[PDB]
Amino acid sequence: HGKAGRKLNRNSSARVALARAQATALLREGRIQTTLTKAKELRPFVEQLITTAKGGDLHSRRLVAQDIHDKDVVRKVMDEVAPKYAERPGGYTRILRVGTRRGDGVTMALIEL
Amino acid sequence: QTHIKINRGELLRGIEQDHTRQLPDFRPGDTVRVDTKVREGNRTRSQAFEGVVIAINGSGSRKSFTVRKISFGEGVERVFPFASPLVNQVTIVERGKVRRAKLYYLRE
Amino acid sequence: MIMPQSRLDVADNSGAREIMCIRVLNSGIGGKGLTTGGGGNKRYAHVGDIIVASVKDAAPRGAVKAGDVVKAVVVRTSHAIKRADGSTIRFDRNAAVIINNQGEPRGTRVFGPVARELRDRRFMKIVSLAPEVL
Amino acid sequence: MKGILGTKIGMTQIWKNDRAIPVTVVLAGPCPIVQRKTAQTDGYEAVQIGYAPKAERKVNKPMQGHFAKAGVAPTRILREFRGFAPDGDSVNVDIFAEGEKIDATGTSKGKGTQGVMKRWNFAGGPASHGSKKWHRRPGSIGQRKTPGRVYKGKRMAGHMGMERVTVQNLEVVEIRAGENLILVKGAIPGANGGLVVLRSAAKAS
Amino acid sequence: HPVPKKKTSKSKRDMRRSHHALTAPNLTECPQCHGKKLSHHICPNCGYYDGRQVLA
RNA sequence: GAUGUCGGCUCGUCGCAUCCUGGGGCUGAAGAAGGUCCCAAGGGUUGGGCUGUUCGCCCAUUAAAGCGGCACGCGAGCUGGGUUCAGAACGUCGUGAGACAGUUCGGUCUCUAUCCGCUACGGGCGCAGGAGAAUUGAGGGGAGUUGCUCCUAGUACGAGAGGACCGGAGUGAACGGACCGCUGGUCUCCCUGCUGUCGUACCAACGGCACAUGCAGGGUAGCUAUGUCCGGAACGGAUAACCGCUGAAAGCAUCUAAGCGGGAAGCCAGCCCCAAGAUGAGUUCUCCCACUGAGGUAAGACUCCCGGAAGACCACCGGGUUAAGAGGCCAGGCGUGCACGCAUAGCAAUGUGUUCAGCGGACUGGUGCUCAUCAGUCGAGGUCUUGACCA
RNA sequence: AUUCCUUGUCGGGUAAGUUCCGACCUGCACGAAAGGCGUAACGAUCUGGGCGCUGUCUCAACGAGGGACUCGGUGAAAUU
RNA sequence: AAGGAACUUUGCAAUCUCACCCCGUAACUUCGGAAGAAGGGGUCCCCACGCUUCGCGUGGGGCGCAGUGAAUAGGCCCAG
Ligand SMILES: CC[C@H]1OC(=O)[C@H](C)[C@@H](O[C@H]2C[C@@](C)(OC)[C@@H](O)[C@H](C)O2)[C@H](C)[C@@H](O[C@@H]2O[C@H](C)C[C@H](N(C)C)[C@H]2O)[C@](C)(O)C[C@@H](C)C(=O)[C@H](C)[C@@H](O)[C@]1(C)O
Ligand SMILES: [Mg+2]
Ligand SMILES: [Mg+2]
Ligand SMILES: [Mg+2]
Ligand SMILES: [Mg+2]
Ligand SMILES: [Mg+2]
Ligand SMILES: [Mg+2]
Ligand SMILES: [Mg+2]
Ligand SMILES: [Mg+2]
Ligand SMILES: [Mg+2]
Ligand SMILES: [Mg+2]
Ligand SMILES: [Mg+2]
Ligand SMILES: [Mg+2]
Ligand SMILES: [Mg+2]
Ligand SMILES: [Mg+2]
Ligand SMILES: [Mg+2]
Ligand SMILES: [Mg+2]
Ligand SMILES: [Mg+2]
Ligand SMILES: [Mg+2]
Ligand SMILES: [Mg+2]
Ligand SMILES: [Mg+2]
Ligand SMILES: [Mg+2]
Ligand SMILES: [Mg+2]
Ligand SMILES: [Mg+2]
Repeated sequence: HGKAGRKLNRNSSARVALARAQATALLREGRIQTTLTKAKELRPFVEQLITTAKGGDLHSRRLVAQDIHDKDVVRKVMDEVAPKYAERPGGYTRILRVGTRRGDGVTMALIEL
Repeated sequence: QTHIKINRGELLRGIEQDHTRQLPDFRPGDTVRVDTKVREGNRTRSQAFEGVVIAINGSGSRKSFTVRKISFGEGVERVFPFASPLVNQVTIVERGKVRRAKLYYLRE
Repeated sequence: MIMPQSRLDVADNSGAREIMCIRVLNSGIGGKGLTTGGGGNKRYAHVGDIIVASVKDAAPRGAVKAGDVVKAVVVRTSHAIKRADGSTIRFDRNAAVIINNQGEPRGTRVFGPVARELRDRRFMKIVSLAPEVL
Repeated sequence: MKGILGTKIGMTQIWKNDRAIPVTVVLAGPCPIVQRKTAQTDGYEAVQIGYAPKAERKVNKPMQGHFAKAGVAPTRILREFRGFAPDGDSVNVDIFAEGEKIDATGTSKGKGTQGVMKRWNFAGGPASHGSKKWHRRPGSIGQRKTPGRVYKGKRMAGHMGMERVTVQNLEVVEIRAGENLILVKGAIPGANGGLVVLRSAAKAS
Repeated sequence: HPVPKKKTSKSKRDMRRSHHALTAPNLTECPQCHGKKLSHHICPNCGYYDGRQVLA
């Protein structure tokens, strides 16, 4: 009876480099649209990452620097984005479903900051 | 699958404690286990186990620990429930400097 | 947990170094002799269990030479052994005492620690030859 | 005859005297009596008890009526016991005593659609020598021309577990009433949060 | 190996296809741009889901 | 114009001329252990050496290591060792080509199941209103095995040596069900350690690649045996061979001819699970009500969304703002085992402090920060005949 | 690699060895360039044994990935 | 896990083994070989001294479970 916390779609290394890239982009743009499930995956991974960032010490920043590879992206999350959520009990990301797609028939959605 | 609002943490822990017992704090290092033993018949023979502690596993009534001795040329391991009524106290021989919470390499 | 084909050590001076198992049995010591084991399966030899075994490598000069087919009692299992307070014992090497059909050992003394369960199982003289009963 | 409903909470390590006993913690919470089944307006002897409290808003108009009849409360769950003739409502206080054997029944943790390996035991075949059948892959399902068919009630893959299962003669170790808690030597079936029924020993010595 | 024995008849075959009947979307008109949208998503027309979202 | 053939492996199931276990009669049956015959097919019937072998021989066991059937059951289930293709060799027969009662090494086992049959699981309709929930069981399946020891009792018996029935206690084996507290497995990125090289400018710190985890060391939840817990029964009824009561035909005798009582692991019932499509469609509790000229609607569902110890999909369970459902966040657990930076110590490698540190998948509660918004779809008015009871 | 009788008889190893090694001789039907008997080395050869090590196995378990399942797109086949 | 060939026609398959340096290495032999027989030990980092070139040896010290730290990488033997 398969029971666990994690979902994967591709392999073990992929789901990382991808969740890293999608986190990176949502923090870069502020909203992106992707397939609904991929968004559902992205939500809590990036959320925890917003919380590493707030707290503001060099340690925090170097923790962020592992998943987020663009120095500009991290500086934004750290200095701009992190602090901005302050009295926020945690968890700004929300999920909006847009609608189905042409080629693969997949329903897609926006995840926004 | 029965929906009651209840905390299993405090429920379970409810009787853990009465069956839970606190030991001298040892991460590493050697230890004398003084263990009271009735399997000799009426007789209760205190036995000594003086080992290196190789394992810390568990918590709650289930918390246990493991020592390893060599008695008479051949290796032995033993696993004591921190509260085992078959046990009187444990004391530290010395304090070890160890790098990981396991120490299984000691078998080789 | 011993099976046929499974080499055990010898806890005695009976003159046999390594023996290989042949048959686990149900080991009835009590009454007059040993009794006859209930069941022809019983797949594993625990501690305090009798096995039958071929004597595989033995030292020169002994009451027991190589090829001797003989009953033995199981002294040390690597496979863990749990007690009723809950502690567990396990030794690094597997090992045993070669005996006779009345249960008494064939060697003049016993080597290294033996499982306390052996005294549970009423093997007295073996418990008496024991450097340590753990 | 006797019985009550409760939820499985966990298994734990415990000592009574000097022996270490695995228990399973159940909570049999007070169990209201919603209907009594009698030979007259019902026709067989039973009783009906509720267990898991319900938000009054979420209850049906009809079921609200049912609970109204006896005037108890909302409950997520209703169960019938047999030859049971209680008075008031039902807690294990005075119901079970320490040391009674009990029949403790639950619903197995469902295992999905499993092999015959999990399901039926069986064997499967050599991962070693030339085999294209490993793992489950049973051999024949039958003989050849007589009856060319396969036996009704054969054993093959399927939804495994999720079984209603009663476990016979479990020993009641400790009882804390008013904490509505009960300890039972050994395993009760089904996962935690699970609904279980503790009842009198069916047959024993 | 294992092929089918005869052709299947038109009758039994369409009997098989008994179940492939399509479920048409259960729609609802959007409270904002007054065009029919789909439950728990955005109205593709205005972009409004509780106030306003996508730009169309 | 093809019914694949030895042996094995996998899965069984059936007969009884019964290997064990159960009940009996007789005995050249003292007891113990037997020999034979009758009843009995519930269950059980071990692991190895040689051989392609079934068979058979031997090792160590055992309650016992039963015999056959099912196309010498089973290749659209597996093997392909044995024989019946092509190569090659030996003995051998043939002038030869070649050959065989031989032996020897080698030698392709075919993609995607239509129907029936089978294990699972939904959809529709039926069950004289529309619904929510609790149920009787008609019937049906699972299960069913056994040693050992103790008491009885050193008793009955027996010159002795020995040594019980019956009844009553324990304790296992193997098998099955559940379970993960314990013992352990494994937990593909939860923690750490390591090498080469590439990168984030460099240092320091990190990331990739070295699996589809680069390697190693641990390892929570889940899952899991070898691990743990429970089981096989007691009782009752009707029987088998069998043992008897009463008693004639036949003044005697007679278990039978009227009749009546004992008697098995077997039969029924008892135990666990399924079960009203038990179209002979059952029972109990509650809810909405007596619209409209097929349609609005009540009670009540469904769609949808969020999730689950539920699951291929469907189905099932829970939550969906009169909200703690899930995520996040907080606190704790638990894993890992002492972070970064800095300071200090040393020529340095490293060491020490700060630091039971840092980090964090699945655990246990808490919190209205996020998404469960909004809405739509569907769903009763109760056929008839007789009989009873009331106006 | 010829052996029918055949699991020939003794022994070696094995707890037990119809195979294997050794010895015998009754060679069903070895034998001297269709070579006889030997030989170090060699061999993806064949046969027996041991050590080491292992999921080959008792007896299976967990983990990964790629199919198998579900939705959207394209959409065959042997057979009948 | 415990066991280790009990699997099987057969260890088929899959482990173990693995580089380079040092030491060491049998019957038999056509004196070439057998041989990489078999075994045993070293392997990383820093510091001083020396050296015949990348480097190497010596001494001392440090870290880890482990230092051909990841990839490339012989299991072996006895009889026929
Ligand atoms: C790869 C796929 C091929 O199949 C095989 O290789 C299998 C492995 C052959 O058996 C091979 C291997 C083997 C062992 O048979 C399984 C062997 O006995 C035969 C002679 O050759 C098959 C099946 C043979 O059939 C069998 O032929 C026997 C003469 C009669 C038998 N019949 C009783 C039912 C029948 O099934 C046979 C003749 O090749 C089939 C004919 C139709 C073919 O030519 C077809 C095109 C095949 O080549 C094939 C489907 O492409
Ligand atoms: Mg699960
Ligand atoms: Mg899951
Ligand atoms: Mg990779
Ligand atoms: Mg552990
Ligand atoms: Mg297997
Ligand atoms: Mg067939
Ligand atoms: Mg037929
Ligand atoms: Mg059936
Ligand atoms: Mg056949
Ligand atoms: Mg079909
Ligand atoms: Mg079991
Ligand atoms: Mg646990
Ligand atoms: Mg650097
Ligand atoms: Mg790659
Ligand atoms: Mg690992
Ligand atoms: Mg300095
Ligand atoms: Mg992380
Ligand atoms: Mg011989
Ligand atoms: Mg060549
Ligand atoms: Mg091991
Ligand atoms: Mg074998
Ligand atoms: Mg075999
Ligand atoms: Mg191989």
